[PDB]
Amino acid sequence: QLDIVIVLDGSNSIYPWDSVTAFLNDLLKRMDIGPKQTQVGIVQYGENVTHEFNLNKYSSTEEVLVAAKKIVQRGGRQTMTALGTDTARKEAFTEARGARRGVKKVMVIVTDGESHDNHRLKKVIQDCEDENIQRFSIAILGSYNRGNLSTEKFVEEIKSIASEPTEKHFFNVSDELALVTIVKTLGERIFA
Ligand SMILES: [Mg+2]
Repeated sequence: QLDIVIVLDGSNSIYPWDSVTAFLNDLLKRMDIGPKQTQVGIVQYGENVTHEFNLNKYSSTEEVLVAAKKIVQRGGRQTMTALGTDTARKEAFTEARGARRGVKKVMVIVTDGESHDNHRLKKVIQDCEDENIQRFSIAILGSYNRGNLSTEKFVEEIKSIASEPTEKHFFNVSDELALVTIVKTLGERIFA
């Protein structure tokens, strides 16, 4: 059984959002969701954080897909990935929000920018390590490539968020429309 929390960058740079909800749909529909099966919560972050829904809010896959399709982009000029990730760790993965005792914890972090808080990342990721939270991280290079931005540090930061081995837990996605192409591999790895 798996408790999976998706930590979704909602910043304005990500476009179109339909591509993100398509990714969520395609990923989640492959799961058997339920109190004795897989649970999913989703946290959206930008400049702040929102719990879109709790791990124990929904008891079927069909419910989660309907909820997923309805997540709206909250925007943000900046990217508080350390805040989003840390909020997933200490709020989303609590029994109060449906986390199940003794069940494995998996975080899937999806982002298209370097965080403002880079600084607190080392510590947040260390607490995740301490708490055995397996992390998959997905860097979307679309907005950066579209602004002729250097993606080197960006990719390094997101790689650094993923669990080792990096080549299993980190995904470099060129652009938003390409997000749906990783779903099979992402799913296979999460449920290895
Ligand atoms: Mg962004």
